[PDB]
Amino acid sequence: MIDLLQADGNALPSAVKLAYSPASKTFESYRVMTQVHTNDATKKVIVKLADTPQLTDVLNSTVQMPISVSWGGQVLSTTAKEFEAAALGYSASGVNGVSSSQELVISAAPKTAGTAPTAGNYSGVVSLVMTLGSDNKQVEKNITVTASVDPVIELLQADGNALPSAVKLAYSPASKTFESYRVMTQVHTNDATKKVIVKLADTPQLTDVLNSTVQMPISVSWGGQVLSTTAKEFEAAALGYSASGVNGVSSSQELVISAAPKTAGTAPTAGNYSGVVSLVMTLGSDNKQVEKNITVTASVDP
Amino acid sequence: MIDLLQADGNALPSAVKLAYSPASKTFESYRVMTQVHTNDATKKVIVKLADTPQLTDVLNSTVQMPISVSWGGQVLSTTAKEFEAAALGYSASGVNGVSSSQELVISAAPKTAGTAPTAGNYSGVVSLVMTLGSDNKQVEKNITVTASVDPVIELLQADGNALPSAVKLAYSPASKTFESYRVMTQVHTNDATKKVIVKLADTPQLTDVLNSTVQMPISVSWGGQVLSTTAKEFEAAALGYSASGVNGVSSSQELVISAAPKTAGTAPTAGNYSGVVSLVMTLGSDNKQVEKNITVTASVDPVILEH
Repeated sequence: MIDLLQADGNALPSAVKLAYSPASKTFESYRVMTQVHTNDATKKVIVKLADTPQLTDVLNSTVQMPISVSWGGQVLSTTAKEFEAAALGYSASGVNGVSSSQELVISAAPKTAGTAPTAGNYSGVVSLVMTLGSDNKQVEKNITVTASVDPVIELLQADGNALPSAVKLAYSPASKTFESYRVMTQVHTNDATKKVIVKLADTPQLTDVLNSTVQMPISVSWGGQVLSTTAKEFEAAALGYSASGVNGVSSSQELVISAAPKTAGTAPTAGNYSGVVSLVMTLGSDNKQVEKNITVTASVDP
Repeated sequence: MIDLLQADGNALPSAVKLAYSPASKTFESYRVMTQVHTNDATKKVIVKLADTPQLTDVLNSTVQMPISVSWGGQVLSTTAKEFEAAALGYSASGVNGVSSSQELVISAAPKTAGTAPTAGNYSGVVSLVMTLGSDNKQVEKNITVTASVDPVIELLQADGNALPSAVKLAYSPASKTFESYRVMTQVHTNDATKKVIVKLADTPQLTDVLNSTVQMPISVSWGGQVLSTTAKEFEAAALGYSASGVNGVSSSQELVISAAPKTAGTAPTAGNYSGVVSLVMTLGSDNKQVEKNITVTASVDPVILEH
C-alpha cells in the first residue's frame, strides 16, 4: 500500500543520534534521502506528524527542546501537507512504484533560539505518518531521537579571561599585614539549576622559601563565603543566573586571597614566600568539577 | 645636588603613553633605565611619590585606575623608601657622581581585577620625588601618564555564539506566508553609556535565484523595532546594561527576519529565493561598527503543496 525507505532501498533507522558540539552549542541535524514506495501513483501523498516531537531530559520532564522535521522541502507538523503525485515524480521505468529522492531532516535546538541547551540526556520520537487520499492506506515510521549535552563548568574572570595561575600579595610594613588579592569571577555552566559546591583541596600556606618551618596561613573567600577543606554549597538562585540575560553565566563573584600570621601581632619573618591555593568547584550531582591552582607569592621587607 | 636622568644621559620624558592590550584587558608598562646624578655619591637616596597617581577618565571623574610606579626594584608610594648609596653602586671613574642603571616602571591596571575598564581617555601625573640625606634639598620629576581604552562593540547570540551566516525561512502554503526567523542576541560593549545605532546597509530582498526581476521584501526587526536603511537609535539605559550583573552586556534582544509576498493573498512565484541582510550596528559618536551579513534563503512550493 505505502512505505518510505532510504533512497538506497535500505530501511529507515529506528533510532537516530544528534551529535552535539560544545563549541557551537548546537545539534547537527539528521539528514537522509528517502523514497516513497506505493501501489498507487495517482493519489496525493498526505504527510504529517502523529504528535509534536520533543526532546525531553531523560531525568527531568520540564526540560524540553522542540524537534523540527522536514520532508521534501516542507516543514512537517500535526497538520497534514499534501504532495501532488506528479510532483513526487514516480518511476515505472524498471522500479515501478517509487518516488524521486526527498530529503528527511530531523533537527533539534532550544525553544528560545540563541540560548544554550541544558546539560542532560534527551529522548524523544518522530512519528512520521504517510497516507494516500486519507482512509487507512497508511504507514507510521517512528524514529527514536536521542541527544547528549555533557555537564560543563568553567570559572573565569568576569571579563572572560582565564584566572591567574600566579598572584602576588603586597606587604604593608606599617600595619605588618598583607593587602588582599581580589578578582571578579563568573561561573559558566551548562546546568544552571544545580548547587555549586566550593572547597579547597588542601589548606593553603605561604611558606618561607628558605625556612620550611616559617609558614603563614592563607585565607580564601568566594562569593562572600570563607572557604576551607569542608565544602560550602551555593544555591543556584543565590548566584544570579537569568533566563533572559547572559544565559548560563552567574553574576560576578569576588575571589579574595589573603595572608596573615596564625596569631595577630606577630612580626612576619623577612623573606620571600610561596604557596598554592587549589580551588575546587563542583556541579552538584553531575560528576563535574573545575580545579584552579593559584601560586601565591609575597615578600616581607623591613 | 640631586637629579635623575635616562641611562643614556638624556632627560626623562615629561609625558608617557600606555599601550593597552584589548586581549588581556591590561596596559603595557613603560620601562626606562635611569641613573641618579649627585654631588654626594655616598649618602641615602630617599625615593617617594608626592601624590597617589590615578588615571582618571578625562570626561568623567568617577572612573579611576591606579598607577604603579617602581624604581630600583621597589614599588613606590607616598611613604618614602631609602636606598643605601653603596647599593646604587656609584661610579667616579670618569663619570664623577653617577649610579648604576636602575629601572623606572610606570604601570596601571583596571580599578577592579577581572573587570574590563570603560572606553575613554585617561590622564594622570606621576610626581616622583628624590631627596639627599632627607634634608632641605630635592628634585621633583613629573611624568604625565595618559592611556586610551578604545571603544569596542560585538553583537552575539545570547549564549555567546556568533550570529548565523545563513537563514532558511519556511513557507506555509495554507496562510501563504513565511515563518519568521527568530534569534536572541546581546550587544557586548565597553562603551556602555553610548547610543547603539542600528540600520540595514542595503534594502534586503529575496530574489529568485535564476531570475532577478522576481523578488519579495525581507523585513528585519531588532530589539522590537523595524529596521531600515535609515538608522534607528537605541538609548543605552533602554538596552538593560548593569553596573553589577554581567558587565558590558545588554539584556537579550530578539532579531527577527521575515518575508512577505509582493501582493498579499497571492502565492509567491514557485522557485528558490536568496538575499542578504546586512545588519550594521554602530556605537553612538564613536567609529566603531559591527556588520553581520546574513544570507536568507527560501523555497516556495504553492499549488504543488496543500494545507
